[PDB]
Amino acid sequence: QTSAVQQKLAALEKSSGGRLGVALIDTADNTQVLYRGDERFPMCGTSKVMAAAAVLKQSETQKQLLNQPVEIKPADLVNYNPIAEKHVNGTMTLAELSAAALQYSDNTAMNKLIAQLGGPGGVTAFARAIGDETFRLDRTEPTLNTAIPGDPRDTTTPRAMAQTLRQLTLGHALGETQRAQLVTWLKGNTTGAASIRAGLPTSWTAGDKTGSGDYGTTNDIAVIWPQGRAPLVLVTYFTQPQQNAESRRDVLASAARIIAEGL
Repeated sequence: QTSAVQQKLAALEKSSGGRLGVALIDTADNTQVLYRGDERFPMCGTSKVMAAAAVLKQSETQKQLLNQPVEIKPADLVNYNPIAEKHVNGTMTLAELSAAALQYSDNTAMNKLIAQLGGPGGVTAFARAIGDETFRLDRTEPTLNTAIPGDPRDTTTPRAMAQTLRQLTLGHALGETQRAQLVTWLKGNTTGAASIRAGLPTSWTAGDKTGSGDYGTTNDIAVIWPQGRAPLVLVTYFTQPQQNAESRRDVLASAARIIAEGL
């Protein structure tokens, strides 16, 4: 019950010293490749996809929701807010907040998405509404990135996130216009060239959302359009034993390369 690809991922994990979780869904045949697919991992920034998607869902019954002005106050600034800091004492729309959270990993923007949903539980509720019984958001930014081993808060499994990402970006979890907007945002991500995409052939295209947290937690979730093939959905989660561990985007790139070579 261990494939050549799973063995390679195990070897990669062993050399890395951490814990690796992978889930691939190949839409050419719906087959899946999992490595620690049912183990929980801290989502970190990858959770921003669920929050933005939940707001997109709300916009389906409110054509003007995404244009609503949201006030940004000095007190709203958290640890990393490259976009929101420019708008302090001004306003940003939910579309701007979604774009900032997804493409720049802006934490103040993520907090506004969470607040629009009524708190972290509002994000979890949306996940449940779309068939994801695993995902859980328990805290806001930046504490949702503590990534403590064994802590179930703000975690999901690779299998669950891959299934959900497929439903959101390729399936019908969102309306057609909303699905297109989410894909456009992911494709425009600025922080993913060293992660999953680094392990793919240059000719391929993709959209992704990275995650970075304590315990050297290094994550990436992507929707990929390989050259001449139906799209793939790939989740790569990685976490380490020490709180101050360094990021390892190279491990995610390696996992993606193994997955690509195994197709």
